[PDB]
Amino acid sequence: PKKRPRPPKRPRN
Amino acid sequence: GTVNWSVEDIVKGINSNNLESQLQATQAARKLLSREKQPPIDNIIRAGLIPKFVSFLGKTDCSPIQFESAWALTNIASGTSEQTKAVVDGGAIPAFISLLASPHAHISEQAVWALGNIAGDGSAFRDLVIKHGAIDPLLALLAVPDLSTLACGYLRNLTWTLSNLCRNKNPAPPLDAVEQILPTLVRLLHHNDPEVLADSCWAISYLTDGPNERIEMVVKKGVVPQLVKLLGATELPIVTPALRAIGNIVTGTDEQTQKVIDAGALAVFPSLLTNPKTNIQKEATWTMSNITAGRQDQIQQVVNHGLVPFLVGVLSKADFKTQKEAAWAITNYTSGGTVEQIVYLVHCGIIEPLMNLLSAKDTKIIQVILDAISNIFQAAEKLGETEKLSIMIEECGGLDKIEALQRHENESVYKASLNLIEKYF
Repeated sequence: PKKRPRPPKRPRN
Repeated sequence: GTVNWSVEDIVKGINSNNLESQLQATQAARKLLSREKQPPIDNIIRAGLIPKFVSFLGKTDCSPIQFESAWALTNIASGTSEQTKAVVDGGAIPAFISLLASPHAHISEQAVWALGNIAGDGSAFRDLVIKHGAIDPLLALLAVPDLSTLACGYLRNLTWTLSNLCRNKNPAPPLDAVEQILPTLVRLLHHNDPEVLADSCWAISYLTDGPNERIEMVVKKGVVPQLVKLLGATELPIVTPALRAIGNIVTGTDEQTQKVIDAGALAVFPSLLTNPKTNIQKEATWTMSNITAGRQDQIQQVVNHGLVPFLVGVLSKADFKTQKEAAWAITNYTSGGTVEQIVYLVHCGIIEPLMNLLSAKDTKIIQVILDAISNIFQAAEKLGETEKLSIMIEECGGLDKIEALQRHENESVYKASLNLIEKYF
């Protein structure tokens, strides 16, 4: 039993 | 008036010695870069205008040109990493951090927007923005008794820029910066604007995606109950980051996972595990798998909330990735659970979908399902009901699956299958 794993910019318009 | 200018005209106006002509040319550049259809960012950069815009950012005597230059540079920093780097190389970071203290709210808002675009490029520019000292004025902009007195767009842009200062890993944000920002993040997490709530949940999800120490910094602030409340929200833009953050938190210690459980998160998973959006279902099933990999009392809490039937359902019908997460959840349940809990799991109808999923073209889920099978058979041996089980697996067409897998490519696959058919069939 182990635990598993699985807008940066915006223009103004 | 300043619409549909050529880059040559903009350059001719900005290279004049007339502040008003420069202002009109800068506004033309802004309108040009504010077009949704292929804004000529690279042409503006090649023209060499970024340094002039950055210098205009410092003309406090002419606030309009400050605003227009901030807008233009914001839209240049909104593009590629090379274009954002062009903005940064002009010296725009300190100029924008200075503008953060502008008496005109629109200029400070545009500076927040620009700094958000710069920090969103990656961890390097993020940490550079932090080194230039943006966090102090950014948070000062939110030092008000009630956030509701601030303008909607202003607060939303500030929240989003703060989220980007919490975003990206390798390396994660500086510890001192996260500690500086967290209280304001909690305040925003208790705001009533859905956009602010979504961006704050995204920030918390970024901060929780990492080692258990970061998760602990977050959990110590007491945001888990609010994260669960938002998990029950109707707006999906809010549920998505909330679920991501809860899942990240349950990737850590058993005590942090128990903090998540105590806040009532499990009561929401009946819906999350049947959510019409595939991404929500996958995230919820992955969170459930990491919860079933915890202590036995936590597996029992999973059982009590009636979530085992929902795992059976997801395993029977769901997008294949969600089904693989469900298989992982089942294997963890059977590896860490008691005999009574595994018996309950079997009585809920897990065996038929577990068998049906053994015909997939993904070796890994095959290994996971076979490991869960072996665990259930071990728990049956402790009860002497191995034979009854074997008959169940045969009745649903499972023995055929294991026998056909005996002739499989991967080693451990056929090894485990042969072990099963030799020890139980």
